[PDB]
Amino acid sequence: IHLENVTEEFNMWKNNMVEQMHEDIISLWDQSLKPCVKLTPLCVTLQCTNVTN
Amino acid sequence: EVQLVESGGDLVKPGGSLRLSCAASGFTFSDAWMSWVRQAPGKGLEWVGRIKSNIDGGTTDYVAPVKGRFTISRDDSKNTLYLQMNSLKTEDTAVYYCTTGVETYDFWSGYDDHYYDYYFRDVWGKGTTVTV
Ligand SMILES: *[C@@H]1O[C@H](CO)[C@@H](O[C@@H]2O[C@H](CO)[C@@H](O)[C@H](O)[C@H]2NC(C)=O)[C@H](O)[C@H]1NC(C)=O
Repeated sequence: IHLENVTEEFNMWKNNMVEQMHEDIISLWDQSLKPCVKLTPLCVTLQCTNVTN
Repeated sequence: EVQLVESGGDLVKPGGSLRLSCAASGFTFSDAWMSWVRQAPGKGLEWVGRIKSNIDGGTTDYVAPVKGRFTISRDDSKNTLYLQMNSLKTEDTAVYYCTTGVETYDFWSGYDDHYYDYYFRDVWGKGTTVTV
C-alpha cells in the first residue's frame, strides 16, 4: 500500500529483524538434529593408510 | 611397534662410573614401570632393580648385591630411563638390559569394562655393557 508522501529514516546495522532471523535459523537447524544418531561409538583410534587408486 | 632404544655402553674400569640409558619409541614412560637385569658372560639372568612410574610415587626397588652402587632414575620429558653406576666391582662385568611390560586394553564400549581386547608385550632393549 504505497504510502506516497512519507519519508522514513531507515537503518540496517540496527534492524532487529536480522537478529530474530539469526536465532530462528540457528534454532530450526538444531531442531532438525534432535531425532538423529549420535556418532559417539565411533570416537576410537582409526588406523589409516593412503587410498589405492 | 614398541622399542626401548638403548645406548650409553662404554669401556670402563671398576674405578670409574657409567650411565646406561633407554629412550622409548612408540611407548611412553608416563605410565611405564621399568627394570634392569644383567647377565654376566656364562651366567643366567640377575635382576638389578626396578623403578615405578613417577605418577605412582617414583618408588624404587634394588637387589641387595648391587644396591647403592647401581641406582635407577627417570627423565619424564624425552622418555629416557637411566641406570647410574658408580664405584663398581670386578664382579659387575655383564650385559645389562632395560625391560618393561606394555599393557593394552582396547575396550569395545565406553559404557562397560566387560568386553575388550587385552594385549601384553614384553619389551627389551638390545643390551649394553659394563666392563672390567
Ligand atoms: C581400504 O583397505 C581395505 C582393507 O583393509 C581394502 O579392502 C580389500 O581389498 C582387496 C582387494 O580388492 C580385497 O581382496 C579384500 O577382500 C578387501 N577387504 C575388505 C574388508 O573389503 C580396500 O580396497 C581399501 N580401499 C581403498 C580405497 O584404498
